Amino acid sequence: MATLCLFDMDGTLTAPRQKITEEMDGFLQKLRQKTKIGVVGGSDFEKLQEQLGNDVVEKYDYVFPENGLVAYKDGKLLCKQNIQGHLGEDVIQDLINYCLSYIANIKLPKKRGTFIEFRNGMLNVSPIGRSCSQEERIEFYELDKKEHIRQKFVADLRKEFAGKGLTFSIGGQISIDVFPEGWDKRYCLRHLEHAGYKTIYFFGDKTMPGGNDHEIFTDPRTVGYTVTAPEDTRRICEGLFP
Amino acid sequence: MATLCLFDMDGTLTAPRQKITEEMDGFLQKLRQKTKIGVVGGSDFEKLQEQLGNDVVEKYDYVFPENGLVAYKDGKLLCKQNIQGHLGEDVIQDLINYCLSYIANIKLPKKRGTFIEFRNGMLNVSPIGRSCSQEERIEFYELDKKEHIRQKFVADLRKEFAGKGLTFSIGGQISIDVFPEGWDKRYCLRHLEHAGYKTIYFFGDKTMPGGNDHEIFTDPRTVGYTVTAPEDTRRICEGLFP
Ligand SMILES: [Cl-]
Ligand SMILES: [Mg+2]
Ligand SMILES: [Mg+2]
Ligand SMILES: [Mg+2]
Ligand SMILES: [Mg+2]
Ligand code: NA
Repeated sequence: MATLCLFDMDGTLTAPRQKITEEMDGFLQKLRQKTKIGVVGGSDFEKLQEQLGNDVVEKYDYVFPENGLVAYKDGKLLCKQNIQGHLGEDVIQDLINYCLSYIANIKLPKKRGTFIEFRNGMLNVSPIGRSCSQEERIEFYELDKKEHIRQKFVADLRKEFAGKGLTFSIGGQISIDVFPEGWDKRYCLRHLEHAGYKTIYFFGDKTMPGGNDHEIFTDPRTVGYTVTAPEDTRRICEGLFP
Repeated sequence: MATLCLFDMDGTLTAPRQKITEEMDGFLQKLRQKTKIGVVGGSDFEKLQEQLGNDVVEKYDYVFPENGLVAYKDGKLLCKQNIQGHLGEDVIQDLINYCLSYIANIKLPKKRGTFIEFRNGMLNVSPIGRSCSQEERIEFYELDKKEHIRQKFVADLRKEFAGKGLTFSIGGQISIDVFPEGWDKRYCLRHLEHAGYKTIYFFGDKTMPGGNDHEIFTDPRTVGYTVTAPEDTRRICEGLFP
């Protein structure tokens, strides 16, 4: 219990958007013997129960849903944080208002709804709306590649809100992610600083620079290990802890 | 000379957002020996299936999801319509653009997410955002009762879009409904015009002004009866159809 194996949820412990296989769930309780285990993902405590199980807080020594902004230690809640509590209501409104007014001046073939999805760890801004069909989603992506609308919107966002502690990125085919600096998976690491672990082994699939693991994989405080699929994840752990 | 009994769903055939009972499911099919039956509700066809059954189109002579904009008759799809097809993407965006700019200017205590929900038959525009917590809804509704934010907005919309054949009604505590004229429950009546039904009885539970049944209930093409629950719906039909 001097080590911690910090696993990522999708592409690592389960199949993307899927329920963990009973076998994998077995190996994680087998490894729990030699090291403390934990899960982190940009998924709320519910999706973590749909995929890992309602007893997720009991099957791990650390549960870090929403990249740790919501956190648990030893089955007992540790703390909770939100972008409204960090940035303040005023700045939250100044960002929303800028994005709303910006999206209103973009000429598209189609606009729909849910242009601003509010989450406790991030705002998901889409010029078309996250309620668009799949055909309409593609239409925007293809046109985005040629016209570079999302890229221009990211640039204006970084200039408007310069030195406000925010990170803007292009996310997927139609959206733009907004979150305070360091609120990626690396936020879960602040709940482990004073626990003093010799090594925190992190495990994830998006180690690519531009992925949702890169920052925690490249972070000094972790020994990153890239995994292609849950079968790979259990392999590496078999050697590290024989 | 046939007759038709048109039923609202939530609060009239089923309990709110719940599954129909078998006594009501068997009552309606017993009743089909005396008159044709149909169901109309705001929900999409998928929620109608969940609550009334998977064989819904085989059990009701008429199924009118989304207030009839999707219509089914005798188990075969009649026709489908949507706001973007009646108004056009041109105007859909003119509406969405105005509401976004407007909302970006409303000074509120808090703003969150889902400021515009796109549905096939309407747009739900909320200054605060329809993804806010209870305690947030109430905070806004209280302020709304004191500064009339939604009413000022409704009045500005009616002027900006007068002549485009739209209707701006206040809904719930935080939202403003936007739909083409006639696109309430009365819309389904068009599919029953040339049927020649001697009498079209209607049953609903929110028949007062503001309820989603008031328009179809007061429409002269219908003989309306107000119900309190599926048990009352039964009672009235036993009298009308001995
Ligand atoms: Cl929105
Ligand atoms: Mg992943
Ligand atoms: Mg590292
Ligand atoms: Mg109803
Ligand atoms: Mg009437
Ligand atoms: Na009236």
